[PDB]
Amino acid sequence: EARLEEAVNRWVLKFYFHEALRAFRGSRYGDFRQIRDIMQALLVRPLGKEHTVSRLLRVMQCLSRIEEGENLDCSFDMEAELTPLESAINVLEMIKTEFTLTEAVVESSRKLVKEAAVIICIKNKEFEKASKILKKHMSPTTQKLRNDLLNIIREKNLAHPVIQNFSYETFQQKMLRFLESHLDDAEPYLLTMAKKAL
Amino acid sequence: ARLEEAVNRWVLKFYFHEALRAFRGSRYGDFRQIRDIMQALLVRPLGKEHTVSRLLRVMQCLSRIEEGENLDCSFDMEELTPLESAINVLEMIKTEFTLTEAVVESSRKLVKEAAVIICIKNKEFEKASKILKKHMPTTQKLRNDLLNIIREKNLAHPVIQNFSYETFQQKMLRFLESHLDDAEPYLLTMAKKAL
Amino acid sequence: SRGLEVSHRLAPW
Amino acid sequence: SRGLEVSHRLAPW
Repeated sequence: EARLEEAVNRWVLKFYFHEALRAFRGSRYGDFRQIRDIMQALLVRPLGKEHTVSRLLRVMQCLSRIEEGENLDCSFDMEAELTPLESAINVLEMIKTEFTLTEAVVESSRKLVKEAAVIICIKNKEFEKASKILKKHMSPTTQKLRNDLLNIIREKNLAHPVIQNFSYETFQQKMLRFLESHLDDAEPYLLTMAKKAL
Repeated sequence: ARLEEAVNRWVLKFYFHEALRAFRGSRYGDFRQIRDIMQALLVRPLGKEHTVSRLLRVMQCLSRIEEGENLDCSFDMEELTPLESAINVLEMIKTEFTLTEAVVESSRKLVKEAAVIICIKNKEFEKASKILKKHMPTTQKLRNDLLNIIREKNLAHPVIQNFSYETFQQKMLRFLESHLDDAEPYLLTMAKKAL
Repeated sequence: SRGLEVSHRLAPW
Repeated sequence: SRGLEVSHRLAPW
């Protein structure tokens, strides 16, 4: 019941979380992935996990899924039948719960992820997947888009403005801004100590 | 050391310390987990020099020893059993810690003996033979006992029966730790302060 | 039950 | 050339 290794592990987790966000923000996704992998390895160790660690990890989960979102070959679900962005949708719901966010606050960002999930499948000519995603998650306000995407899928029209104008870079950076807006902007202890040490 | 490097170094050394501590208490499960964290760290800037290299050689040796009973796993690009890889790492430890042949010979002997015996216990007689040939005027009685054990497929021999992998791996740890500074890592010092 | 490395899994399987 | 994660590889391949 003791914080000793847990205390250091928390410091380490929060340090790499900070560095992962920093990397993602500078569009250094290679660095992000490397840091992600360190954090994955830490998860087996005692962290004294509570709601704040849980919150950090959900955000990290969502970003990791978004960073792999263009890679349809990979999966985060044991039911390895979900595209990365579909898993991202799932994590966003957990983020809504653990950050206690209103529907109004999350709706806009959920729409982006859903839009991206469908478009990425379309760009990869995975029309049946896009169709399933569109059905499952977009089945009132974004009617024009849902209908555009439905026609794009039916007609296999990758040439469409909706598809051609889509920027995954713009999308993922928008998601980071959203996710970061619900986090504390505190400098991690290890970084503070390193600055002191030089 | 630059900013991220400074932290990565503290992190690496903290887990190194914890890994040694886990190994020392026969908590090999904890050791493997910490090993995996340190492996993940290796892709990050560490400002690697000779003392980081030293720490990692020791960690490399222990990791191969901890997996030593598992002949199914491999540490080299192609064919080597874990303990054969441990032998290789030991030569690098000798170089990077600048050790005498005298100081490392007895420990090299232990690893060599263990490498052959583990193969024999798994009835991997051809592997044992190759290792015995490759790596073994002092260990005359032993390598002749091992040569005869392999030739006769004699699992019942006292040399085989009395072998204790726990005893072996703990002797290897004591040897490796004896060339390390036993300083408390910064992050642990900081944690004790905080708590 | 499965621990944090599974329930809060960061990297793909 | 391959970096530290390869040359000082800790985990089995």
